Amino acid sequence: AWLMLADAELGDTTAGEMAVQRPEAVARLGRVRWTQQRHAEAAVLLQQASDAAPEHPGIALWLGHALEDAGQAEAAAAAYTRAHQLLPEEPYITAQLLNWRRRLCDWRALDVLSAQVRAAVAQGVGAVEPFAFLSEDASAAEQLACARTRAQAIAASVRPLAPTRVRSKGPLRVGFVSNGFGAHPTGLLTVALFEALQRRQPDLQMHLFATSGDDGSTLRTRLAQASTLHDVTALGHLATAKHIRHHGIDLLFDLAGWGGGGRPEVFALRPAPVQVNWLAYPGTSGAPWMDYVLGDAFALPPALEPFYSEHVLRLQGAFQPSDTSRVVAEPPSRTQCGLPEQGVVLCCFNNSYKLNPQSMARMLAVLREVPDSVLWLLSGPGEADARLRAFAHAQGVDAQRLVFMPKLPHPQYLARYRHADLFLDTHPYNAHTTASDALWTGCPVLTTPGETFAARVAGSLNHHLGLDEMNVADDAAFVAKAVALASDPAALTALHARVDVLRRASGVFHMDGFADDFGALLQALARRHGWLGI
Ligand SMILES: O=c1ccn([C@@H]2O[C@H](COP(=O)(O)OP(=O)(O)O)[C@@H](O)[C@H]2O)c(=O)[nH]1
Repeated sequence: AWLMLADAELGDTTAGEMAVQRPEAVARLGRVRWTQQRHAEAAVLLQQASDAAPEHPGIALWLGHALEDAGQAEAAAAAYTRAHQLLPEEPYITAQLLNWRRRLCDWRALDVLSAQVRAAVAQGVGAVEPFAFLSEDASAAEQLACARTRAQAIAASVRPLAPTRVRSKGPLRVGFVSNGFGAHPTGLLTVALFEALQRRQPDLQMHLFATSGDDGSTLRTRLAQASTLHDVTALGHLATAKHIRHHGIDLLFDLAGWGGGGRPEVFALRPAPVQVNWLAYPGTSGAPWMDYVLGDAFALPPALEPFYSEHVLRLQGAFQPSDTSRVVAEPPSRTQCGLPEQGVVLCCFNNSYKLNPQSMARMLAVLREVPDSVLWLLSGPGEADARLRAFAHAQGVDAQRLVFMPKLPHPQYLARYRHADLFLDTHPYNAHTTASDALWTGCPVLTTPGETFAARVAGSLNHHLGLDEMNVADDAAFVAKAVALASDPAALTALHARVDVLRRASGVFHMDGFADDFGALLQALARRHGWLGI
């Protein structure tokens, strides 16, 4: 009865709860709490309402969100797998179920869910998440469709600020928006670049628009003093847009992209004359408000340009910068790392959702064919590790040859690579920041460059480093090269010594050179839009 009132408030938080004071009510109150970040409670409420209606998908989905946001991953799963049974044709639910299964390495009916979602993307319905879709075996064409759809909806609900232009007066003001400034891939990849730019391109005024508070990391601090860092974490999308506009940013970069907060509306409001997509979301934004994408000759080749909605820009070398100031400490012994003191250590520290059936089979094939080797993986959420040991076994490999490392603070995690002999990349979503973490350490990465940007990032690093032999043609060749390198320790040792040379000889880790190319690109870009210099 009085219920319909409560709902509308979502679009007054406490005025709503006031209404819910009166079931599909236990559920609504539960949803109120979930809005109030009080996840623990919201899960208790929805858990109740779900027992009172174990066949009401509206409630099962809502309970799932709460359980997830309350850190109860495994249980949250069953919640979505249930909201799926009770409403098999709703793609929105299928999309979410699929994404959570991947993260847990639950591959039951994987191909069928994947098909439904890709199909949903093609019908333009289902509102599937672009970042989540990167884990699917979809082509660059499918990805573009997925992105546009999300972009066009956002574009519809927003009225752009008053139009402006690049100054033509200079200094040029370049802005960067991210939720990752410090102890997150984004900050980790750009610190050395910003420090280099501050020192080598004083003419270029760097502005960082952080949508996350200070986390106490050295990275956040370094970024803060290597640019003008604005903490706009508390502003809404409009205020944030007006704030960037208030600073007269000429070239604005989206370092959040789809997924990871991102604040998509902030960019839709077009607060800056020129907006660039770079280094955050490894795909096309497919958005009307995004002018350019910054890739490179390898990861974003001509044959791929058609799928990018924005105009393609390329840097001379690889598109990805890196923190070249990181000292790689010594890890604990192999034993203290749960690793056999003898034998070849093959590793893949990628996020669990990048660990699909195909990639896992690939890695296991190497173990099965090379005795005494082990697979060092990054421990996943829920019971992912358990499912993986199981799969390994079902694949003919002693499940005990898989060693799982817990997520560690960057410095400590970085040091673990010294025990690695070869990094095995995943497909179709490569290791990106993880790929360069390994290379920086001196650990070679083996990859199978695909046909989508996200499936060619590790390849771009290898290419630009000079290690083209590590960019093989397919799974068969992938297993071959691994087994070859694994079987002959003289070769492995030779490959490590070779990476160490190319590392120092190649531009890939020369941030001073990157700062110049990048700066040169920013000025040319500005001049193309009216800037005259000074
Ligand atoms: O034990 C670990 C494992 C990973 N990472 C970092 O976690 C982030 C991984 O993010 P993600 O997998 O999302 O990024 P990508 O590989 O796609 O660039 C990277 O900064 C890794 O350096 C870490 O600090 N400790």
